[PDB]
Amino acid sequence: EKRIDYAKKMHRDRRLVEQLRTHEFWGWYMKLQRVRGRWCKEHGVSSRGVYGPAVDAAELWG
Amino acid sequence: MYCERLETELQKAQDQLPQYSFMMKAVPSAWKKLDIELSVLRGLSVREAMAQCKLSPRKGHMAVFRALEVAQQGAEGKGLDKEHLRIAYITCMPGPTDKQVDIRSRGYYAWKTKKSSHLLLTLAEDPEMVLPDRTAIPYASLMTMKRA
Amino acid sequence: PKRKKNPMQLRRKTYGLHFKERYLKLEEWYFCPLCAEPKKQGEWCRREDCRQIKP
Amino acid sequence: YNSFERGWKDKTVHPLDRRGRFNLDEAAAELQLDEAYVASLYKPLHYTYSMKGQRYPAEQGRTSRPGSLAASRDRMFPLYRRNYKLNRELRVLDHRRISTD
Amino acid sequence: FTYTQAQMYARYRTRSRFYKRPEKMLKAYNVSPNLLRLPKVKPGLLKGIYTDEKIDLRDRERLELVESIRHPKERDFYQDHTYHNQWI
Amino acid sequence: GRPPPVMGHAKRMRFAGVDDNPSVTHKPWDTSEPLMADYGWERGKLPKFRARSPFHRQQIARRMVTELIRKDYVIVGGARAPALRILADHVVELAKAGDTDSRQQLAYFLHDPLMVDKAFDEYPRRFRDMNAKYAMMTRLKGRRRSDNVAMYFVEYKNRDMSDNHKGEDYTAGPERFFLPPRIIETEKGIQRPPHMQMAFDRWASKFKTEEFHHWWRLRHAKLRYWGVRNVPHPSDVDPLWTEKEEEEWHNEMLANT
Ligand SMILES: [Zn+2]
Repeated sequence: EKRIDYAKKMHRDRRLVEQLRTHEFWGWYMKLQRVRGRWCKEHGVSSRGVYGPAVDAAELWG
Repeated sequence: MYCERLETELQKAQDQLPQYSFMMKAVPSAWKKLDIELSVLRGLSVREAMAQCKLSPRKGHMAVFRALEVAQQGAEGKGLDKEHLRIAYITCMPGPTDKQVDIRSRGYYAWKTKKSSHLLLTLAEDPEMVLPDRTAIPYASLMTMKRA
Repeated sequence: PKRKKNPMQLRRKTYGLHFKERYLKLEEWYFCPLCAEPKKQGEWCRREDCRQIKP
Repeated sequence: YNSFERGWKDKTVHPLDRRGRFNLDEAAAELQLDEAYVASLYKPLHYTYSMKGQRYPAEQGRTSRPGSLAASRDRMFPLYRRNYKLNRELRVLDHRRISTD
Repeated sequence: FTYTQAQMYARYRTRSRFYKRPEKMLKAYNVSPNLLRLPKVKPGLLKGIYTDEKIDLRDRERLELVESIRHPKERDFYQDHTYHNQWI
Repeated sequence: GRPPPVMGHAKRMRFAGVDDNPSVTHKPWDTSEPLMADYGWERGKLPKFRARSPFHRQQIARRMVTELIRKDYVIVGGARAPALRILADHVVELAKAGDTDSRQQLAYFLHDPLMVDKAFDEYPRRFRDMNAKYAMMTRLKGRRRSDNVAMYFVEYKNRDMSDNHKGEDYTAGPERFFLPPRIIETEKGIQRPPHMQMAFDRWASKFKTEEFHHWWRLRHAKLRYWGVRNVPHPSDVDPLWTEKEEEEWHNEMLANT
């Protein structure tokens, strides 16, 4: 009953920090898509193929 | 006084030659393998031998090429030419062979012997050897280029 | 193997065009004008000049 | 393998797990979990607590060689020294907790 | 072999020799029989094996050169220990 | 005669014509399909390089594509190269199309999401005018030391029209593998897209610690337990990245200062 409390404690906080790594990786990844979101407007790279948006506006495949 | 006259004469009768003998030992390869990859080199200019070696991915050609950069590095000290130098005799010499225990299946053992050889190399000097120009793609210079 | 082989048996091994073409053939080469190193044709270096225009 | 010649190198060390750089003790301070303990979670439990484990022999460090001084297993691998305070505090039963008389 | 359509004698010191290597003549009572007649000139000069450099790859100098040669696939084990307890 | 001379099924060979004949079986003899798991020596199949399983081969098709996109060159070996260049002409056939069908049909295929975030931005700009053969398969000369597998250098075509690899140099690999690649001095005045070079050092950040410098020290013990010739002892493997190599880079981020 001390090495049960020991095991349940090494797992209880292996997620508590796994609840930071992935929790904060996402929080940071959205900085990336934001800084990519800002940069991809001034440089105008629509990131949607070789065509202009006139192929998008049809809302077909093309 | 008689054997001091030999050991000075035989020495002076050997260094005044246009040869350079150089032995690399414990070239870590058996004799069957290492040696058959020498008989391609026996009788080649060192500028060619140092070429045919650096290309082939074999081990025998990389061991001798280790010499043909050290031997000629020592040959040029003896006065021997760097260019006109040949490979007179490049022979393999059976050498030390360890004995390693091997453990075959079903309680049988058979001693693997990690083999090693010795490499005897005699760079000689050919006086009139014309080093052929090697700067044209082997023979793409023709039969692939159109006539005229 | 129900017999050991004399050299004339081991020596036939070295006549077919399988031994010769595998071991005893010199490779055709030339000097890479950019690297000054010996080289075979159809092969190049990991280097901008050697990689843009094939030496 | 961007090597062109594989080896004990140019074997791309982590071609996954791109979320590197974890500041454990810094993150362990947010969780209030005994910074010395949290870092132990992230290495094989052999290395920190008094557990049966398998060590590589080079890891053990060699005697004083003619080429190199005696390289103890610690001074080359500091963060692998077992912490026997952290073991005892967690894993073994103290005389105190069962003292009855 | 070799032979460029030319009868070079053969393969030199290679094909035949590698068949039955000569047994090594042992010394009786550590004696060398004809020692008291042959000169003392170093044997590098007697039969003719006179080599300017006998480079020796069994050396701690050339350990880097040996490890330069052997194939990466030529794994060698027991680098940091030995199976037999050396402390006996 | 009236039935085909060789009935429904028989494997001809490598190097054999289609010899079309009336048959029930289906043969493509064409491979215009993008990012396809059709590995084989036939015509409608890209060359099946060797691997443990058509799954594990697909796993090799992932980490060798996501590493060609990540850094525009991958020194790939043997029958992977003719099998990769057709996957570099497909990624651009996936990056050009653009529709959110494709951007996933590559998202399913790449181990990492930032790549599918890159491939769709640079490649429409880069290859807007090239319509095929996007990967250049230049063969390196020295066959691998570990086996006689050949080594081709598959690189994407024009990078002077790129945005991420504008003027980089690939004559030699990065010194420590977490260090950004040497740049052509004639165009030293280039800055990068931030989302590319701010997520890189996010990744390269884990090797600049000491826990990896312990995993580096340690690994050299494994390779000796597994005895690998020419592996320095973990006692003289002084770190890759260090404090002296810290001072330059924090002062090389003068942009955010
Ligand atoms: Zn070159």
